[PDB]
Amino acid sequence: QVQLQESGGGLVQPGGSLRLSCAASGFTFSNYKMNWVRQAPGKGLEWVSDISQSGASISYTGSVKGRFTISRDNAKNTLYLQMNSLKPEDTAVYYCARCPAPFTRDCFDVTSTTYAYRGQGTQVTVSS
Amino acid sequence: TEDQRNEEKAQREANKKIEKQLQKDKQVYRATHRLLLLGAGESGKSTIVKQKATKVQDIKNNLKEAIETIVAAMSNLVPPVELANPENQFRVDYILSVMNVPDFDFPPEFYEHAKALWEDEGVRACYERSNEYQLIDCAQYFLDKIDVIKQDDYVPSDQDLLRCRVSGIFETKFQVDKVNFHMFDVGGQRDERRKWIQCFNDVTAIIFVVASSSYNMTNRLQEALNLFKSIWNNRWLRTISVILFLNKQDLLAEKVLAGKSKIEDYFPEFARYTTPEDATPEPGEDPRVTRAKYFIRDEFLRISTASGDGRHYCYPHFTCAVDTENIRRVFNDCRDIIQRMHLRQYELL
Amino acid sequence: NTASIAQARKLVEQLKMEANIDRIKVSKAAADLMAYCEAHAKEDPLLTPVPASENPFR
Amino acid sequence: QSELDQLRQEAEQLKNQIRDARKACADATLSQITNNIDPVGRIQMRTRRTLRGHLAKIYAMHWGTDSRLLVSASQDGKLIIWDSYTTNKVHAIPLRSSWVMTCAYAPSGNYVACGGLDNICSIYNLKTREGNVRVSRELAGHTGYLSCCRFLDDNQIVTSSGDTTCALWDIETGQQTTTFTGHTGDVMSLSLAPDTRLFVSGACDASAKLWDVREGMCRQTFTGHESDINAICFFPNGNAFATGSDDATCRLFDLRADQELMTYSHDNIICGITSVSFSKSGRLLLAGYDDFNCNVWDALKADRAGVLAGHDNRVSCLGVTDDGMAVATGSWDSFLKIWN
Amino acid sequence: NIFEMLRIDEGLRLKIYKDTEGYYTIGIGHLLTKSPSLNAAKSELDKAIGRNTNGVITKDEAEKLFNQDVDAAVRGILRNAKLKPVYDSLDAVRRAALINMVFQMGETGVAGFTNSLRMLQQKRWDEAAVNLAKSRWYNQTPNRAKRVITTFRTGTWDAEVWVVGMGIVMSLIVLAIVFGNVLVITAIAKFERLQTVTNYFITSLACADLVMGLAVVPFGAAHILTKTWTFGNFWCEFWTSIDVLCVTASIETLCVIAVDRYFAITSPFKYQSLLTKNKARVIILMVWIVSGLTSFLPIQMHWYRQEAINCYAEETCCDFFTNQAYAIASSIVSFYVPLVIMVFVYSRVFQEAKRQLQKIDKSEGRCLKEHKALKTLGIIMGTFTLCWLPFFIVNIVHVIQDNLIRKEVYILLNWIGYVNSGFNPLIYCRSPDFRIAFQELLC
Ligand SMILES: Cc1ccccc1CC(C)(C)NC[C@H](O)c1ccc(O)c2c1OCC(=O)N2
Repeated sequence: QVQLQESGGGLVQPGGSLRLSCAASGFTFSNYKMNWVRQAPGKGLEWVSDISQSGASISYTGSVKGRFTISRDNAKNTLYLQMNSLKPEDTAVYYCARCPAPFTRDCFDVTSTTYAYRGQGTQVTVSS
Repeated sequence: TEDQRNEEKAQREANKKIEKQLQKDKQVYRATHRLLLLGAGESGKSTIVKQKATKVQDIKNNLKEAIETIVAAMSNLVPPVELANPENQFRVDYILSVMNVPDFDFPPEFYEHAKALWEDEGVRACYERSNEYQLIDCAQYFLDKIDVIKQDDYVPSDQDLLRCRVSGIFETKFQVDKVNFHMFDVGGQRDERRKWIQCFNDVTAIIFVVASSSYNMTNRLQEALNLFKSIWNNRWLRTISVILFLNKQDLLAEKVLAGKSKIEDYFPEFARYTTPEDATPEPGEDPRVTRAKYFIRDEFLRISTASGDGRHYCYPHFTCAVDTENIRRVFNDCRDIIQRMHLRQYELL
Repeated sequence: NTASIAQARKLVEQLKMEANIDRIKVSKAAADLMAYCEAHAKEDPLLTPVPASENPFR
Repeated sequence: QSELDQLRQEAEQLKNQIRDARKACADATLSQITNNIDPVGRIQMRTRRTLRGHLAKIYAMHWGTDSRLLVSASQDGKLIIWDSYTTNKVHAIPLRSSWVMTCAYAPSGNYVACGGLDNICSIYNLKTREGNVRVSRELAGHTGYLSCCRFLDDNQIVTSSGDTTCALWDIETGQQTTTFTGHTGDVMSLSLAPDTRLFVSGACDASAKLWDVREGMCRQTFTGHESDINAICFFPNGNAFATGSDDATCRLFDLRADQELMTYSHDNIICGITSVSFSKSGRLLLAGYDDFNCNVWDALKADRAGVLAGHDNRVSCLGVTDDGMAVATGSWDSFLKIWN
Repeated sequence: NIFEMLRIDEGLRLKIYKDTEGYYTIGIGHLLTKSPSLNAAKSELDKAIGRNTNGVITKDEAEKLFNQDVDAAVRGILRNAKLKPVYDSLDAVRRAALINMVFQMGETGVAGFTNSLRMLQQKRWDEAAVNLAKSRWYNQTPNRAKRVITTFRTGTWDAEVWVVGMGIVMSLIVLAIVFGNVLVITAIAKFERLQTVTNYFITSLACADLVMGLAVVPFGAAHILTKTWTFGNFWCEFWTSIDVLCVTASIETLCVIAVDRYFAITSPFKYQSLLTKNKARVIILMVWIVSGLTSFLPIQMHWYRQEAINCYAEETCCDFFTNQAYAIASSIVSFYVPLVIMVFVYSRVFQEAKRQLQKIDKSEGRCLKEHKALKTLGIIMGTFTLCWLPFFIVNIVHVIQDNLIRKEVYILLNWIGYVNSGFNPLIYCRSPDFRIAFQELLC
């Protein structure tokens, strides 16, 4: 099969830090571009950070810039997002979803629900 | 041998005719320019597709394309259709000549034979059988209006133009400066584009319309940027140029002047970004708005310039500040695209 | 999430229904497939090159 | 509160139970029991026919049950009905929508269906007395493009769509007799049963589902694939099926064993499989690839028996005549190639 | 003549010297006495020349002795019944070789040659040359013998480094044109991807240039090698005709392609729509028709007609002579017009390129690149210029001002133009499909 289980996450006081981990399986993690997608309370999903198969090309959303660092372990088939200086606006559900096609650049995920390869996600909340 | 010898000849002939019509199809098809129109949301991408010296000549084109087909298919049908009036003979022959000629002037002589033909009971009898052979959708409409199209001062009414339309509700083929265009609207598809986006690798241009004011909302501007990068990097789409329409100019201006929602929030690199040196702001446009506008434009540009291949190009624009006409922009941008197709093909670029 | 509970419920009903079925050992399945193939293998032109003399496309 | 949690817990457990139940039946491998069997050896086909009627890229085709005529659809908006033997054109049908992602041939050869980004399945009568082929009935219930479809008979017709669902229609009534749902992505292809009792489908959720035409519910879900399943084909006896995917591997699934028996792949193939099909006996498994080639595999031993050189663009479609006397492959180069 | 021949094969001596046998020789090959005595030869030298000479003779007196010894040699050949018929049957130039042999080994030494001697009266030069090739003679003196044998074979005095020097270049050219054009045409034949309408024009080019290095160029090369036309009169006409036809077709076709690209970049929207297959083939046939009507018809009808009537009527003297009236229109039609059209065309095209680059720069904040755009034009126009320009202009130079031009310049230029046929496939067929399809035929 194909499954991605987002672990970690939870309640964190604003300014704090939280490290998201994602267990991947049912496919070769090496060939797929990986990314993190969050869903804010009662709002459509939004892309957060992506990482190329090689671990070379890495993008972040304008906001998460410098506060978020995505790192992937290929040999262990796992994805990582290190969240720092979390802000109350960061509260949302973080799914780790991988691009549909192997050996590629582009991605056509981040569809509202209705996306095959995405985790169930974790809940990250920033207390006020 | 036997009857089989005749049957082989039959399938031979049918195939011949099919080959003919297909030969007629390749010309028009290759003459057409296919465009793929798409946008993320709230871009009113249905409006651009929703919205007069050439239009007349086009109408005439349709009329002739009708009459010629009608009088031509008369004798080709199983029971060849006889004219009730043999006196229209040379008038049919005439129509059997002019058909398929470039830049036809439609002289005052033509309308006489055509109208008189549409008067012939046998011809009409042929049209009532149109369901069996292939004829253009709008025929009887323009064929009844011939005398009206005759007038030198003829000025087609809106209602008369609506029939000149080609098609699926999303599909549009429109005529501009005597150059055929066939657009497709994907709004009738769900938001997972990876499968159907492959459908156009032959598309001359992908019209991509994204709201400039969406940088706030979710940050749908970053989503649009993502969709763009993906389109630009796709293996099947690597050769396709993206004509970019940045929409909601006015809304962007409003949001920017207000100040509550700052681009640098969702685009920190903006704070270090200054308006381009060649910037040509429009009258009554705060330098701040111009700066933001150009920052977005450049945000879509940096991706197009990232490849460095030069197989395709991205032509940005600003629109929806006021409706006006973007058809001409699209046109010119396509012309450029193809010019650079030939240019690059020759290593002249 | 209330719109989601319908999906979770229905999906649990699906896995629930297709979870209970009669499955046969893979060896039997594959053995049977192999049997079918080794049976109809004489009926399969693509398997044995057709002599151009007797070939309908040649 | 916390109901959804219990639900997902029961769902996870169920998944585990099915996983294990399958792992139990796994006592052997199709590769193991075919090890002794004499191979097919390397044997290659040739191109007996090249059919050029098409201005644009061909998106799909189908063989007539008569084994002679064949239907093909192209992005140029044309639908061409050919005659393999005489390489002639029996029919040319102009489509309304230039973009067509599929077509099918009725078992009686009387009707022909198409569909595409128009989200509509157009049925055309070939038997028309009054004249040429005109649209007989167009069925639109679909919120997405029409990926695939097949005739059960001249009355009711099954289709699959990017709408995420498959549907069985009734042409005469023009409405949907039944609707199949539960795919998590675009449904790219489907395959009927020899008896049309039930039919499978591949989709973009990387899983193929087996449905029932009468019940309208999914009996079994097979997942071996890493990426979207582009095409799916039934095994001649009806007890198994093959799937091509973007993972660049074809997979065989057995219904009674409820699991993937075997994988056909190569270290030199990174490109997805556009289409697949078996041979008369079912010993050979044919798959078209984005690479422009066409790989002929051994449905038993797992080794590629041969390949088809060919079209200079990606092969869109592939089929084998009902009498298994010939193979046909459409591509993005507008050319159809018939092989023997 | 034989004076030069023996002068090279022997050498000149104005003072008494010693030959290979140690006897006393002077002048050219002339042996005064075989006596060991030093003053014994001087005596015969004095009785021969008629002077008191101390063993030094004048430059011209050696030539006197030469005409003498040669006369005597011919006499020996005539009195000798074995060499008489053989000498009788042969032409002057070969007779020189015979006399050279009678010079080296003597009439008898040449009489021991009965085989080859028979092959001389049977007019088979090569086989004879093979028999002569194996002898104690050839073995003793391979160089001289070789030159002589060759003098027998071809029947000329040619026996420099220039013959092979030009032969090799002509071989490289004849090879390039053929391999190249054949490769292009057959490549378009066995590959379905190259069937593109635009490619048909370049196919015409390929055909035009193929006949170039097949009939025209090889025959021209052989023509420069033999220093005369062996092909006959009627066929000299045929050959000249095919020449002009190939030239016209080549240049014209290049112009046509130029028009194709001008149409492509200029009116892109009208490109695919207006230009069709029937239209394209019609352009090809037009090119070849006008090319033939300006070459074959005019030439075969004697429309381009003292030296002239002489070489014309002469079967084997194939030399190009053209009246001013034919050269003006012939050149203007075959070269100049296409040249102008091309100039204006590729000019406007370059304008377009510059424009597009400008717009790009306006949209790209990311003059070195312009060069990449200029170079392709530089070679595409350059190769067509350097090759046929110096020639076709020199035509009007020979027409306008007479006796201002060398006859070497004409031929040289003409060949330079010929090479363009070989350059075409390299400066044209670079297309992506063309390349793959090309190397797939090369294994
Ligand atoms: C026969 C011979 C004897 C000696 C040297 C060369 C040759 C061969 C020649 C010169 C006849 N080749 C044809 C020459 O390339 C040529 C081509 C196209 C033309 O339009 C012209 C043309 O000649 C002059 C002209 O005004 N018209």
